[PDB]
Amino acid sequence: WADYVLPLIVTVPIVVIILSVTLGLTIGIPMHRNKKALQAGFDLSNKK
Amino acid sequence: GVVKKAPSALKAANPSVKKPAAFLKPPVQPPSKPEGEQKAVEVKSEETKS
Repeated sequence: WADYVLPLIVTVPIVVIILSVTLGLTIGIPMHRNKKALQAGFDLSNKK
Repeated sequence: GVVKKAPSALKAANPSVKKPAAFLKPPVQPPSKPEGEQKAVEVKSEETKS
């Protein structure tokens, strides 16, 4: 082992970035949809 | 709608009351069904299959 410290400094931040972006998209995409659904639901309630 | 027909029937049953010149302007036709299309806002929950 032990040769890998310099690539670990490259690789760790990249994985974190990928995982963070994915987490952002996975939470972010439904939050926008929830907002729209909530609005639509209230709009429909008001109409009814 | 069945009671409005009861005085007229009585008036009709006593022909001696000289129809008060009701100035019965014809019932102005029930306003035609508000044609407001309740477009049921189909909230299509598009299940974005992440």
